[PDB]
Amino acid sequence: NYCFAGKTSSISDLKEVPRKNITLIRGLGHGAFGEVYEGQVSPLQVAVKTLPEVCSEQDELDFLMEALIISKFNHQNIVRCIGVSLQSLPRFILLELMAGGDLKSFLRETRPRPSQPSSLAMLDLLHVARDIACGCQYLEENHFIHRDIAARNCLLTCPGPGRVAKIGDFGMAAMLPVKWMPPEAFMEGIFTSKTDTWSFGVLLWEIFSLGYMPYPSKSNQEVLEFVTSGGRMDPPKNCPGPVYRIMTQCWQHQPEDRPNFAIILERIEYCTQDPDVINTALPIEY
Ligand SMILES: COc1cc(N2CCC(N3CCN(C)CC3)CC2)ccc1Nc1ncc(Cl)c(Nc2ccccc2S(=O)(=O)C(C)C)n1
Repeated sequence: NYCFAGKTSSISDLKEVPRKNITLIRGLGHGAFGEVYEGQVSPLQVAVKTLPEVCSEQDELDFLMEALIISKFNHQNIVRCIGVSLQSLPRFILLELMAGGDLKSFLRETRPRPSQPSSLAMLDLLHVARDIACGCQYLEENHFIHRDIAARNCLLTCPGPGRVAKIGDFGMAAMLPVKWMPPEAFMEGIFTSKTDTWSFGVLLWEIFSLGYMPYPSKSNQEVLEFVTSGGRMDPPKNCPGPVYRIMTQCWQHQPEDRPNFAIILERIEYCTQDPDVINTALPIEY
């Protein structure tokens, strides 16, 4: 059913892994349609999205569709799909296991504290953002629009240095993520790649505040009105001007005025080269 990079594909095109080759190990949390587990294949370590046996037809198709989409990507900042197990119940989608967990947790559990005073530096944050901008770039030059670029949808391979960040859910592509959306998206329902640009800008704020909820204190409707009136979040605490400057460029009201990801990428690179930026200390939370 699904078309990408030119090629058209279908369920026949997914790697069916024999169920007997799949061991579940522990649960990791819950995604859209159910608990995700840590698991194995034969020795291969994976995450296992599962579909609850008692679910709707549309549930069946959303689940299959997530597999097709994520299976056609080939980029190192987009989580890999090992295969599926769709011919035994409950259904499985096997994905690259990201030991560092999701980005919003990582940021929160790694905030520098008086004991972990050097858990992270500004340069770790810029690499996480480089990683994701690189993924979003790959999507843009393939005309794919993600629609939900947010910290909760990103993942890290490992906790320590050497960690690579990747876009790890494609569920979108009052439940609406208003706080990540540009005016023309929540008003006119128009999406283009300039809307992932806006979202990325908000992700950048999440990254540099260390996992805070955007527009702290505002409900969905207040954000919608704030944002359409020209309102914009302040710099996260300690955020360097040049990094904030990328945020406010991503949030330009006119889609045509926002940068594309090649340009965002250049500017994260320049930030990364600037001693004034990366010699900046993160807030040690007490
Ligand atoms: C060891 O591997 C993981 C650990 C965690 N966590 C979650 C937070 C938890 N802390 C414990 C302490 N608490 C105080 C706070 C919570 C630490 C470990 C989260 C994710 C992973 N790995 C992983 N890889 C690929 C996918 Cl594909 C996926 N997907 C996945 C895993 C879990 C839930 C949802 C999805 S998802 O695919 O639907 C998407 C939303 C990322 N998760």
